[PDB]
Amino acid sequence: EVPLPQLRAYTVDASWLQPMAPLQIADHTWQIGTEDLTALLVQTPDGAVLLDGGMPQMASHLLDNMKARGVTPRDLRLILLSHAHADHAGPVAELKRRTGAKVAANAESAVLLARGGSDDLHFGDGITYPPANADRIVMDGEVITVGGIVFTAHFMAGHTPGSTAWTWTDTRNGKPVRIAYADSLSAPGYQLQGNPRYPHLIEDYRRSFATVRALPCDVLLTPHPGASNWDYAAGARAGAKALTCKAYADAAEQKFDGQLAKETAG
Amino acid sequence: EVPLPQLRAYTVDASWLQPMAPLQIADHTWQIGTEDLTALLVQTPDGAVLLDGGMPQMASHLLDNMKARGVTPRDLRLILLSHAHADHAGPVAELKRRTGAKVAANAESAVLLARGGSDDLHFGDGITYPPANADRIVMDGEVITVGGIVFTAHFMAGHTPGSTAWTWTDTRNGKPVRIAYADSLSAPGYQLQGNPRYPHLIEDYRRSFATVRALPCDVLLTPHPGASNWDYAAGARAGAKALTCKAYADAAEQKFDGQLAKETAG
Amino acid sequence: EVPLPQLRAYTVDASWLQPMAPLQIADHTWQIGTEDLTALLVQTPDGAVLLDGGMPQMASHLLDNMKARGVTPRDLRLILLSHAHADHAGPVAELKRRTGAKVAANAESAVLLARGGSDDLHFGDGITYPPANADRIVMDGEVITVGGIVFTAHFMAGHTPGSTAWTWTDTRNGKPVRIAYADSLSAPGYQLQGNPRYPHLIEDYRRSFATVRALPCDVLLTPHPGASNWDYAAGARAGAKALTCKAYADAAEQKFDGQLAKETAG
Amino acid sequence: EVPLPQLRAYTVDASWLQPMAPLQIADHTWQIGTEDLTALLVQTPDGAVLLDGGMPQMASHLLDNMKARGVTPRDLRLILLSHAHADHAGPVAELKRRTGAKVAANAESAVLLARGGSDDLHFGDGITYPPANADRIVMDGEVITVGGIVFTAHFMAGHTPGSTAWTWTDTRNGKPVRIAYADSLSAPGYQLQGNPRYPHLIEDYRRSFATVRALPCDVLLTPHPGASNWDYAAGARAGAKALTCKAYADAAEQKFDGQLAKETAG
Ligand SMILES: Cc1ccccc1C1=NC(=S)N=N1
Ligand SMILES: Cc1ccccc1C1=NC(=S)N=N1
Ligand SMILES: Cc1ccccc1C1=NC(=S)N=N1
Ligand SMILES: Cc1ccccc1C1=NC(=S)N=N1
Ligand SMILES: [Zn+2]
Ligand SMILES: [Zn+2]
Ligand SMILES: [Zn+2]
Ligand SMILES: [Zn+2]
Ligand SMILES: [Zn+2]
Ligand SMILES: [Zn+2]
Ligand SMILES: [Zn+2]
Ligand SMILES: [Zn+2]
Repeated sequence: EVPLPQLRAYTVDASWLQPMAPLQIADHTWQIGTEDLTALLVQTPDGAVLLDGGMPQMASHLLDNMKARGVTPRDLRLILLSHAHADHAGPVAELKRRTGAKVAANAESAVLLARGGSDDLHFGDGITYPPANADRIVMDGEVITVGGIVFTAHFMAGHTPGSTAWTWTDTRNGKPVRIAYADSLSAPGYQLQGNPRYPHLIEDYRRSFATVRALPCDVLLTPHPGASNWDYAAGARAGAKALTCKAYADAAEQKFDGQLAKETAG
Repeated sequence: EVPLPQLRAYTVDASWLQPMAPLQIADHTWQIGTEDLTALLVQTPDGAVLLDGGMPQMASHLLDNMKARGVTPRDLRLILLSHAHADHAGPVAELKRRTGAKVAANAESAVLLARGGSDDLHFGDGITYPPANADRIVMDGEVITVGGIVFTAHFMAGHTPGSTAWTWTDTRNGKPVRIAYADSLSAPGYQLQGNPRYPHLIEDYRRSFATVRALPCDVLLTPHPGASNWDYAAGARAGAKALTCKAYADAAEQKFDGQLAKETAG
Repeated sequence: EVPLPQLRAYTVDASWLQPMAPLQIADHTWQIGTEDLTALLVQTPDGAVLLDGGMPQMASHLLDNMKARGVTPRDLRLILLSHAHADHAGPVAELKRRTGAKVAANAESAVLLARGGSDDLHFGDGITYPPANADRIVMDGEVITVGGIVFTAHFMAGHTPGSTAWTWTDTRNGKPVRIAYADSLSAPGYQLQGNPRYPHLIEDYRRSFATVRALPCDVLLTPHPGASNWDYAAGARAGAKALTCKAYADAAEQKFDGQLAKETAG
Repeated sequence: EVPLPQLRAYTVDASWLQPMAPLQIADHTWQIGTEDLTALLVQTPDGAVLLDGGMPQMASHLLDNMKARGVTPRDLRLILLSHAHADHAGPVAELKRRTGAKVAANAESAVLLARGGSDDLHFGDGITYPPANADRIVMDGEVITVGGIVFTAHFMAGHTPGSTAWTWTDTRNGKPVRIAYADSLSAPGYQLQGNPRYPHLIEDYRRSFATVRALPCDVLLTPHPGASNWDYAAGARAGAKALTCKAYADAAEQKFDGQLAKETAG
């Protein structure tokens, strides 16, 4: 008769999987991911930090770019995450096995990471990846320091319960550059109202808009560069059109409000 | 330029995914999986036991067959496993969420299950499934009793470090039937000799052939029915051609020796 | 010379460890813990719920009281927690091993439970207990249903990041009784201001006072009965002097404010 | 009436907790634990390895001795274990938090470590310590190499399911020294015969005697130095009276046979 359906792999736009050479953002901060997925390398005197890794199959590419930057596997000290979905935390388990790197995350992100994105609040087991363990649990506003560089966590629950923005201050042209790596504020295919798995979803997103709006934010980056109007393929002008954190939050709220009204109507 | 490859789904023969109605093996023991993947339900006055679940997408089918048998989600007390690969432990995480079932497994199987099959000794992150936790760790030869049915664990390391044969005694026509559910003895695509991730692999397989050969074994069942010459689609003659444990072990060892020789030649 | 210090056991007032017989709170709700530690049994047509277990050594006493109430180990379906410290979650690992029970908790409580209370934000490894795994992760405001009885989670972060109040509606004398089991609002020996491990501690406590104040709350219970003016030894008048949730929140805020001012001065 | 007993702390002989300065064993290998508990530091041009940590409260002492040796927290790459009981794995969780160290262990040791020693086969929740996660799972005979020092795992199940002997080759006076760090072969207060939690306990001990007897073993070291006739307080004659592996194995088996006979008599 009719068999159960085959499992479906998590397939994405080609650009999400398109390798690029390292792109410098500030004196110590580089984009080393793909054209359309962010993975940020911060090189300190005392080892490197990686913020996000992209899709599961990006591990060897990341290590290659790291090597190009003079960062050996042993030199990678810390992995931080925007959120623990397959398209941003995908290669974390493998990176941990192949490098010195330890993971710091909040409790929500740690739990979701530890089950490889299964039992997702909105998509169940539809998009999973290799599970990984967190080495350190961080609280809202807590700082982590590597080679003198201080990273601050700003919780912005919504896209996932554990969604986080990370901020740090680098330099460029002799001046301080307050960098804000803000997580996604999308809700793709989510039930927003009366969601039994996330009863306070709407209130969390609204709080998160306010949080993003107030970040210290000379330069905004996002896990999907298009979200902050970055174009990693545009070389010298990659970041020209980048949004402020204020504009990013406002656009995300407007979009959310639209989705909420369409949900009410449908 | 060329993007990284898309993730590839773990796809299998249609017959592995073909639902079947419950097929009775003995007075308390039923096959409730698919045509070509074993999932054994043992029904007792004191609750039910499931040995293996098959592929990840089989959870709801298994639950329907349990219901057809009179077993509600609350009635399922225990899940046991042959080994913790995606095609036998696939749906375990989901079943734990949807029923009262707890998992008992040996340390090796528990650790691989908790990884959702990632970092496999032989296939790395190639075939993964939703991670699950064990509630009880069992030792070689340890018994678990549910409603008077006594399950004994016989470690048979090789196909996985944690591969296990489960034996118990049921009845049929008022006479005892010693059932042996023996794990796979295959080594599909494995490097057998000088494998740094499994240095004593060959010695473990050889001990496992001996173990399987000696099991109490009026009736042999295997995770893949074809391995023991079962035909779940053959109705009242489903088990007619079934191998003895002795014959299963001898065939597996002969195949294994062939593979070793081929490996040496290649 | 001078050896390192011996490990120090977690010792508590005798009353915390003084067994008591089950004390009925409402038609289906009983106190089955000790004189000075709460452990609530809710008996439904479809199995029992336990809210908290007290100290690690209380497991056998709890099971005894359960048996006295006609609840066999198999009948215990669910364990919920106020917070994952040794004096309330202490026996959870052991109860899981000895019963059918599964644990539901928020991500913060799950993480702290999973490391047996080690690496505590305020007391480090000073007070630990056997670790246990959560079977289900709940979000703020999410409900769980057992035998038709609905339990609602209300996050009240502060005493621990994952501190939770649980509410449900029982009956008594033919009338509905909205029961609120509110977690501790104490901060014993905590650094409140500028705590690097908990930067937003003060803001969370203040939000939690507001949450407790607004609970549906015909009857308030607390993990330490003295906190809500319960006296479990006073038999027929055990709950006579019990505070409202509003009064409990107000007293806790007044105490907090006092501690904050004393911290500023010292 | 009579309250439940207070929790009892895991207290030990003062000499187990007596700090000592680093004692050199061979060119790269140092004892850096206490007088009566082994903790071995292996220093290489490519980072350091720690085998065992001793009791939970020894973390800071170990870190001071590492510093004295020139090993900073970032330099510690790897922790290996004899077995995962409180008196040898005690401080592992804390060391992981405070250094760059990752843990490699076999599945059995990993599972017990992840439980912080709770649900022990023989002592239940009687002696527990802070839980820690393994970063790498090793198989019998698997090698791990750090800075040219090659560590080989030899499973010797018995004292714990996961008990391991670690062997490696160091130098002294320009000649090779084959060091064997053999786990305990004791069974303190164990039920040996017909133990339902460990049905093949005796057969495992006997195989382990044979394994230890055959180790490459110019110098034997043991978690408890007295077991191999080491005297860490004896300076330049600390290792003079040390047993061979052959003699250690024979003494352990003789003791074991005595215990069996006593058990049968009692
Ligand atoms: C990647 C993923 C897995 C499960 C549920 C949601 C998502 C998702 N995250 C983003 S950003 N866009 N889609
Ligand atoms: C399903 C799987 C994942 C990883 C390695 C091996 C296997 C596999 N198990 C069996 S039985 N046939 N192939
Ligand atoms: C029990 C415990 C362990 C660690 C830190 C705090 C506490 C504590 N919880 C309560 S309520 N009173 N003291
Ligand atoms: C420390 C411990 C905990 C539980 C069971 C046994 C032991 C123990 N290990 C050694 S060596 N001597 N006693
Ligand atoms: Zn996402
Ligand atoms: Zn994304
Ligand atoms: Zn397999
Ligand atoms: Zn298979
Ligand atoms: Zn507490
Ligand atoms: Zn308390
Ligand atoms: Zn021990
Ligand atoms: Zn010991």
